[PDB]
Amino acid sequence: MVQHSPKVQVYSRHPAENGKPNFLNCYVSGFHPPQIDITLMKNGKKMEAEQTDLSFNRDWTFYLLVHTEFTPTVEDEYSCQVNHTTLSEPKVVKWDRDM
Amino acid sequence: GSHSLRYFYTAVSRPGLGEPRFIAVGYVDDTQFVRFDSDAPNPRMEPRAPWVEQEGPEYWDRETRKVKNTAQIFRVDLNTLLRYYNQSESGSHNIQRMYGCDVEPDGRLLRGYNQDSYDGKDYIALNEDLRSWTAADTAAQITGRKWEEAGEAERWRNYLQGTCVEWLAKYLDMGKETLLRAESPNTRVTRHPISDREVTLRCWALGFYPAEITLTWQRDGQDHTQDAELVETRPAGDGTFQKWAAVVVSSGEEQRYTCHVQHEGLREPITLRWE
Amino acid sequence: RMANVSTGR
Repeated sequence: MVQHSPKVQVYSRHPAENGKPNFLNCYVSGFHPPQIDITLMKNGKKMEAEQTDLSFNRDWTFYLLVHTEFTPTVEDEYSCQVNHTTLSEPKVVKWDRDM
Repeated sequence: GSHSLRYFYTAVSRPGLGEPRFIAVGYVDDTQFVRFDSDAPNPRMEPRAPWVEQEGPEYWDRETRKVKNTAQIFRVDLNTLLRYYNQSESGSHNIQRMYGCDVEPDGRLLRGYNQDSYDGKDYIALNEDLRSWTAADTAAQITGRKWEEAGEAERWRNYLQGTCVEWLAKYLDMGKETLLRAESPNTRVTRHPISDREVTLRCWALGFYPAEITLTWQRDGQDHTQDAELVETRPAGDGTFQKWAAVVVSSGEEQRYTCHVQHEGLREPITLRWE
Repeated sequence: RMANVSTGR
């Protein structure tokens, strides 16, 4: 029983410009075991997205990329929600256009 | 510089529901080029890079045949280890394998590697000499003796010195237009006030390949990277990478700070400051 | 090209 909790980054592909099409990423890494629940959200509601093929680093810990196209606006809140056995509660990371 | 061909296998058992889920992914350097997922009615090895699409049916049939046989051996391996570790069938378990070859700029081998896991821990690994094995526990020692008797290390040595290096060279030539040309980062410094007294300066590096990069901050021409927050290098989603490094500075003092960027694509390393 | 099927653990 050797487990590691996931690290999470939420970010756009290009610098965000309001009303211009872009790509939203939720990058999750350093976790074990492999089963994990990763959800991109718009205003606290699930966006249908895509998740890359399961891959891992030299230390055996896995990484995943969940992504979908999006058009950022002033008003809309974007986030990523991650659930894993290592976590006491869902990990929720808000998207910040400056990070 | 150096180049690598690497494969990553993962198998996860599914108690009471059928065969294990098996995933295989292949990489040339930082670029993924092939995939296999057991979860399909008639699963095949598939391209994930445009430059490998050229390969004819012969190639795809052989890779598919090898990966499907590997998926089956990983299925028996999971069952075998339930016996070795005296574990219940009801609980899910997992095994990983990663292997590959690193070559010099002229194509010659630098190192070959192969390692196996069980449930996130080292299980067994091929040694540097590619002739012997290191076993992590008493269960892995059973595997070790078995693989010694079967002459497994010789087959790996043959593959890593032969097939691995030869095909990496073929892949690099097939995708020379993308794999061999470094993509320089687009760099900028952004300013984000925290208050009238403090300000965050974030140094961005965007759209670069390969992933390896160095971001450092200086203040008054002295190193202060230890004060900075550096995020892990992350994929952009289009085959390129991103990274930033940020410092909190006193308001009015921003011209004293410089961000320095080193990347393979840059003919000259760049130093930037807030405009 | 991948390695061929390995011997069982």
